[PDB]
Amino acid sequence: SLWARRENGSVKWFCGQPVTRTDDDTVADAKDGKEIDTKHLPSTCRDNFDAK
Amino acid sequence: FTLIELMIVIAIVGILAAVALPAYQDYTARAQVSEAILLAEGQKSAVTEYYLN
Repeated sequence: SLWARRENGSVKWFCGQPVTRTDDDTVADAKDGKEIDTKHLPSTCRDNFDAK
Repeated sequence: FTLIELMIVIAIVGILAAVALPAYQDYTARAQVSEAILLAEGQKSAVTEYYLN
């Protein structure tokens, strides 16, 4: 998943394992078992649900 | 009285195997190690990328 965050006037994007959006400024691990394994993800797509 | 050609030639092939024994035994080991090396490599990729990233 790719998700963004309000920077206020702009946003910043993240890339990582599947996530769900909770509120307009918060997402969480779409923990379920179908996430692409960390070993297969680029160094640029290792973001965690709470990355800021 | 006679039969020594069969006796010596069976005993030269016997000693030939004994001389060919250590040659095949390090050529052999040296061959089994050359693979440990191939199995070790090809994993350089993962390690290299992990480090550079």
